[PDB]
Amino acid sequence: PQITLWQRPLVTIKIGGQLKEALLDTGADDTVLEEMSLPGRWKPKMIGGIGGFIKVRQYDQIPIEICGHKAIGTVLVGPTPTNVIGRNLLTQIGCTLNF
Amino acid sequence: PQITLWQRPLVTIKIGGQLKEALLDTGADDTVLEEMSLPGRWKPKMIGGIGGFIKVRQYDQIPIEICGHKAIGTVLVGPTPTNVIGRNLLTQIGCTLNF
Ligand SMILES: COC(=O)N[C@H](C(=O)NN(CCC[C@@]1(O)Cc2ccc(cc2)C/C=C\CNC(=O)[C@H](C(C)C)NC1=O)Cc1ccc(-c2cccnc2)cc1)C(C)(C)C
Ligand SMILES: [Cl-]
Ligand SMILES: [Cl-]
Ligand SMILES: [Cl-]
Repeated sequence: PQITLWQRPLVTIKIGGQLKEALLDTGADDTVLEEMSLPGRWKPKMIGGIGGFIKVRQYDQIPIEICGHKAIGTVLVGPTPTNVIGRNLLTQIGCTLNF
Repeated sequence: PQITLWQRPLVTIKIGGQLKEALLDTGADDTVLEEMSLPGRWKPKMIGGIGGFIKVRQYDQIPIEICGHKAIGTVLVGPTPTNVIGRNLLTQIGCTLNF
């Protein structure tokens, strides 16, 4: 698709058997989701943005579907104010910026 | 151009006759730059990121070139971790997301 930026670019994702809404975020290195369960090993991480840092759990090799596009990658889970899809997964679905 | 997302989408901007580096950030409603001088009066704004809220100075109707593309719009100035170009200006330069 071509996604306009007049509005926030929100999409449906499927992850861990759940459907969630998330923001396609070219400014984000990492994908970060609100608290949820994921299977397998994790390790703690601090990530920073406007306003400072939060602590998250880092899960690797997590399958995700974004707009019907399957990918696998690292998902961070913690007290983010909003669900963001970062570059680590945007690359995998072939997402580009164009102007 | 078409910008892939394997690296941070950093571009050169020009504002107040000076070149700076900034991040093209579809997850950002607004454009926020690190401390700098701009002309005219400013208004208060509080913006929220992953780590919480910061106070910024809002300047309106500021000329800014982004990758050589001319825009004129609202620029926020404050203690951001990096210069970010948000949707308010990404729409002026005709940016979309595509996959
Ligand atoms: C609607 O408000 C906003 O548009 N906020 C924006 C914003 O923070 N949006 N975020 C999107 C993520 C912004 C950013 O790309 C901005 C950003 C910050 C630092 C850096 C790059 C880009 C570089 C430093 C380290 C790397 N950090 C990151 O890559 C992080 C991580 C999320 C991966 N990236 C970012 O945090 C998502 C976000 C959206 C809403 C909100 C909080 C939010 C809304 C209402 N109330 C509280 C918080 C976060 C502003 C930049 C204008 C503050
Ligand atoms: Cl990854
Ligand atoms: Cl590619
Ligand atoms: Cl504007």
